[PDB]
Amino acid sequence: KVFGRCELAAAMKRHGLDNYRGYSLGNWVCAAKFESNFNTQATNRNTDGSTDYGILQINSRWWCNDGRTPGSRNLCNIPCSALLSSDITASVNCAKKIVSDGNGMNAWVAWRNRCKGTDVQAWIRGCRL
Repeated sequence: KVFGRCELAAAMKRHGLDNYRGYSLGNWVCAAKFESNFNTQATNRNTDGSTDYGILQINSRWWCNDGRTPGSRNLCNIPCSALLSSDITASVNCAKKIVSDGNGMNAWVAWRNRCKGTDVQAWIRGCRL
């Protein structure tokens, strides 16, 4: 499923997305924009034969079980398949874990690269919020 921008911001706020750990909604929407471009089914495989799933592209090495990842842990305690649904719950609950694992939002390479130190409030633009 592909979320329109405001519907996703919407969904995130609802899951207590904004200012969570001092990260404003804007940061989250931006992260998802450049991680998966709002597609819940997005997947990227990594050389180390690990995989990134969902809207926030969580890694199978440490966060979810996709089986196939050699030296893997399942810190969120869920099948990587869970992260590919239409409801955001699973991705947001996991993200919450990852965000406070000692690197803030730096965990997301795309956020880091494309959202960090930018006017993120733009991502919440014309949003009935």
